[PDB]
Amino acid sequence: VEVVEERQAIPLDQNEGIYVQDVKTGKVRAVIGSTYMLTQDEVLWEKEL
Amino acid sequence: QVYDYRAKRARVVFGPELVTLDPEEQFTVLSLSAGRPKRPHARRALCLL
Repeated sequence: VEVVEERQAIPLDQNEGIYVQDVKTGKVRAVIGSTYMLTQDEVLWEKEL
Repeated sequence: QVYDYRAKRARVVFGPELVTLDPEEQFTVLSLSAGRPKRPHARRALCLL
């Protein structure tokens, strides 16, 4: 096995979170509330107002 | 008065008691009609008398 990248802490509170996307199926969703490190496939997704 | 985004709940207070906000709580700022005579937006303040 070989290292790829180091996930870092992503502090979060109630009524706060970030958009993310499931690359395996393209599933964007907005995680919120409690602090949540990204899983193996999820990646940051950008909002467009 | 101050509204709590976290509890999704407003709360009001008056008299000789200092306010102590929760982090998501926000002041209900109030525009006032001030100026030497009258003016729709002058001396804005949350401290209604």
